[PDB]
Amino acid sequence: TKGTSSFGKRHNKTHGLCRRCGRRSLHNQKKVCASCGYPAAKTRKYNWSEKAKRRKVTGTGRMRYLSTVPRRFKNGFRTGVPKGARGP
Amino acid sequence: PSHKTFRIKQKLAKAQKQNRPIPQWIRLRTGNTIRYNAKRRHWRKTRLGL
Amino acid sequence: APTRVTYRRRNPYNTTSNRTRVIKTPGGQLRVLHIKKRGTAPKCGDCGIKLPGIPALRPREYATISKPKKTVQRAYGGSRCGNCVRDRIIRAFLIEEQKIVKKVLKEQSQAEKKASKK
RNA sequence: GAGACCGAUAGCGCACAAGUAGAGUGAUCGAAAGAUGAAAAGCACUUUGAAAAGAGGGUUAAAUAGCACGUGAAAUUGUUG
RNA sequence: GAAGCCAGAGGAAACUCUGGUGGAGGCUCGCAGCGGUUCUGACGUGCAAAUCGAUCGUCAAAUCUGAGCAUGGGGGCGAAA
RNA sequence: GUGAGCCCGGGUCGAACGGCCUCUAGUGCAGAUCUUGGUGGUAGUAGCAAAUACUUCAAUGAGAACUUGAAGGACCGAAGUGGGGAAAGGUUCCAUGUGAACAGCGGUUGGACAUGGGUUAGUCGAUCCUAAGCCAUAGGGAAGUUCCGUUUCAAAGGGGCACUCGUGCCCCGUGUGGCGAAAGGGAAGCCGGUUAAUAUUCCGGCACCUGGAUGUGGGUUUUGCGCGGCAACGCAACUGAACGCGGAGACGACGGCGGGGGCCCCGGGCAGAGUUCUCUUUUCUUCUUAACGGUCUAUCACCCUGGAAACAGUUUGUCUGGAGAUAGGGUUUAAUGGCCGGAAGAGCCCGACACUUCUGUCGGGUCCGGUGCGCUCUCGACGUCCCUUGAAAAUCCGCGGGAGGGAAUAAUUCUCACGCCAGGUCGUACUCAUAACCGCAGCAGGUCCCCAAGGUGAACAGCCUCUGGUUGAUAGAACAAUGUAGAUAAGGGAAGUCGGCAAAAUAGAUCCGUAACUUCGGGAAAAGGAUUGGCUCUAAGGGUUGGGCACGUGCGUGCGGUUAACAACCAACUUAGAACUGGUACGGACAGGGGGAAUCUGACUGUCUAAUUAAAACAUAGCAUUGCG
RNA sequence: ACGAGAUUCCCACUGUCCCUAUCUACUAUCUAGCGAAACCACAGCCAAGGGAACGGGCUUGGCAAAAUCAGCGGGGAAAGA
RNA sequence: CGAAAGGGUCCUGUAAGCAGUAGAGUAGCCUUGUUGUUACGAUCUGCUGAGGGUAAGCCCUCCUUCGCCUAGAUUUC
RNA sequence: AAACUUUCAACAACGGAUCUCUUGGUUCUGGCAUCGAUGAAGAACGCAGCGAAAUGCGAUAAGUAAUGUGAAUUGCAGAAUUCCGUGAAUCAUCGAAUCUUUGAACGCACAUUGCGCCCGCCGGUAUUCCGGCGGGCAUGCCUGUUCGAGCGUCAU
Ligand SMILES: [Zn+2]
Ligand SMILES: [Zn+2]
Repeated sequence: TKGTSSFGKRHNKTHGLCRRCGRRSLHNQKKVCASCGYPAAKTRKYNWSEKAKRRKVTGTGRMRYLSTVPRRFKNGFRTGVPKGARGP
Repeated sequence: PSHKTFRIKQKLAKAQKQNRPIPQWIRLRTGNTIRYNAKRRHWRKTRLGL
Repeated sequence: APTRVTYRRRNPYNTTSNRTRVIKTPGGQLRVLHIKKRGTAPKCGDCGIKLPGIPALRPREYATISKPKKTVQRAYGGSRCGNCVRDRIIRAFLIEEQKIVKKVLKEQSQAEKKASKK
């Protein structure tokens, strides 16, 4: 009875949702995320999984601040306004 | 269950608002390639995974 | 007439906090009524007997009733029983009397020793 | 910026809402899928059907291009000889 | 139907006999539950990657069971297969 | 052209391509149980056969076995095919509409598809507490990711007072923070009505808890912080800091006994319904009363008098008493008991009018008893078992103490009554399974609980029924072989077969009777026998109430008596005996040991190879040895 | 004592057998609807011979007539063989 | 020819209902027992080899009733 | 003779090969140096008149300001633009801003939209009650300030 009949007893949850990475990988008893390694300060990553690194690497999300840095570098991190511009 | 946390209920609310077919005006746009909702969910078919 | 009932709360298990009794309503319907646990009589701190005159309530219900209902008008009233209070009084009196007697005997022995030394 | 490279089973897993859909408790695993036409001009109107559709009649240079859509092989199938 | 208890008959007494009372036990028949003995059983690309029927063991406890928690592969856990 | 191939015609088609010489390569396929994709024969075949079952009319519609209404017939049978939850799911819930796809047949139907709607709280949970346990801090390890550590080898902080040498002084000791339970602990809400879909959440009525402020009445005080009772203790109040003591929270399993609620059962009455060939003053249905309060009572226990052998009281169960019993009189823990408020105005039942709808309106009732080895929950007093003795914390209260604070300019710092103010956040739909969870599925598997009617019967056995649900699992016809499942068979009776495998036989209850062996407990229901229906009777086994004078005046005495061994009223189930009577059957279905003589083997109860082995295997109590101060 | 442990025997009992027969439900069957898979070099009547002890195809004979349905378990196929 | 019916032949075993100086006994009312009487009461007796079934693979019936009829479609040296 | 089976042909099916195409890969070369407590990368939840996704954005939410250009956007709806202009646009540029809940993540926690503390402001009858809003409160370390402790060394 190790198959179909035993499968009817599966109604608990080993993992809940992790607050840091959003996956269903937060071990509910150890309180440690199996994916991102929360609540350790560093994010879990290993060199034996290039695929796992590329799934979460920089550029796979939104880049809310980092995507604007090359333009500011190109204009030299200047401040102020164009001359004669309307405003205060 | 009836007992649920706020975070779980918020995720279920988002899934309910996502569960719809595409508007019919989408198919009439110029150069449209969207024919249906390819990520449509049903409660019997695919689990949310919460 | 439907005679079978249901729990009116979301706990479905027959635990010690899930006590019910059956009532018949003015609408003619059988129903449960969730009830609290029974109060426990306060007990004497010396012998452990139930203290007469004191109600048996759950602990926070004593904060809602007045002082004369929670006590007996006597020393140690509502904490110790009358027999134990009487035993305390007699024991205290007799032990203090014996202390005075022993002090007198010790003073007499000290005086006799001083007279023998002198 | 280029190539004596690959040309949708190739070339990156991904030319497409692809690290997506989907699977796994989890670590992880991980696809398939491009092409009407120059232009929607994507079939008015009539007719038969409950409808899907069919037949007339149309559009088009071509429907032997009908949103199953360029071309349209073979296995395999139907009709006719 | 174990200790304990009541009455009657004996016995110098200790004890003996008789009739009741009582309600012990990893006691017993047996329902649910738990388990899984047998059958030229059903099924054998099944209802099912172990299910179905009859029969059977156990059934007041070394009984059954939920949730929370602990033990992690050079390991654990093991009434030891 | 020997050939690999090359060239041309015809048809289709729509945008690029070829010859020659050199250069270059991811350059030539039938195989690799080759890779990916596509497609055959098998084949309109195997099959769509567990869970008893469907039928008639009408409507809808293009179309109806599997849509709906009505009419019938059935099933679940209260350990349900019922009414609700926990986990899990997440909108599956409700209304309206619907082509295809899906619902292994159909489909007008659907948990499908489309558009919308739906989840209302100071009182239910979460939130708070701590449990097993987990994680910070001090500090120590580790090259390091980090490991240990949770009271430590930590300067880890609270309170009070002060007009002076004004810029201080005094008191105290216990440590250390957090997370961790929608079943443990815990402040408080009930009834009626209402929606398509929510309701202890809305509406109406009636309440409660916690916290705060400040009044009025009442209380206390010129004997300053109440009075009464011998006492147990009572009463609406009736001061109480530090520091302490105690109680509650707060606790196992099992057995019988007693009380209470609810359910079940019996009788009468009003009203309604059914039956009515005959019978049936009939059979069935409604007849209810919440939280919150007031009041009168309810086992244990405790107090007073008094002093018991001729010992007494007393439980089903043998405990209690000069450490004070019995008796008599009291005090108190304990209500889901009686009466009253709530509250009849509600709910329910019946009737008479009105009514296009909107809408209703008005009458009559809702009463009185009884019973119990019944079922269920709850409470109480007992008892048994342990080399087992069966949580903690938050939180609340009482007391000891007597610091302060207190009156006649009246005072009040009164746990009494009434009054005033406030109560955030999140969950709340639905399923909980032969279709809402897991098993690739709408899978005969698996998955934690609560409520639980009538008859038979020992019985939540089997069988039949009420409430409430279903009538869903492709259908129609025929009745060959061989099957699967259920049965019977003359005569013989294990001749069958490796083997009595399988089937048959036995089976409930009352009574008679019961061997060897034995660890004296058992064996034992050993074995072997007699009986059991129906009807009409008889007998036995119970409860409650109630005694004569003389005075005072319904109680007090002083007497007198134990044939009340008597009357009146009330009540239920067992047991035994007898006659009569039908018979092929009488535990008439159902349910339900075959028995015996021996041998081997393991002491027994127990446990394991989930999915081929349940056993002489393992464990067990007992016994023996070794190490350790 | 206890045992779903292994063995021999006796009584009772019977379709185990002599020796088979009969009945019921569901299938199988036929119809409407729906509709797979395994497997498949090519195919399927035999006899004798075919040195390597093997023939289905070769040699020599027997023979041999469309298209089919229910069954069957010799052969070929068929055992996650 | 079909559907009924009637008669036969078979199968079971004496219908429903009514009645009875049959009935073990019990309880009332009075003549207090003289079938005393009335009531109830398994059963028994009579009406009653009665009632029920009978071809579905039984038999007979111009002469006991009612209905049906010389088709429709397909094919053929 | 038909049917059936098989062979050959035409047309029609089935299926998606072939050919041509390519806003994509792959490899080489050249240039450049720029993430984060001034809160990054990543995650979640939201935002359009009519969007589920992709894309863009953050309650100022398919965006605001500024500069430039100079008449669109477009699937529908609705409005334009004084066109001789502080001006369309899903435009480009981009120096000013906004930037929800989080996350190294920082009051304590978080399986809870749980529980606090400090200081202001506003409103509701309000010296006390209730509510809302704003600004703050992590750790290690450095420099400095200030308040301290110890017969540790001294002076007096
Ligand atoms: Zn994570
Ligand atoms: Zn005491």
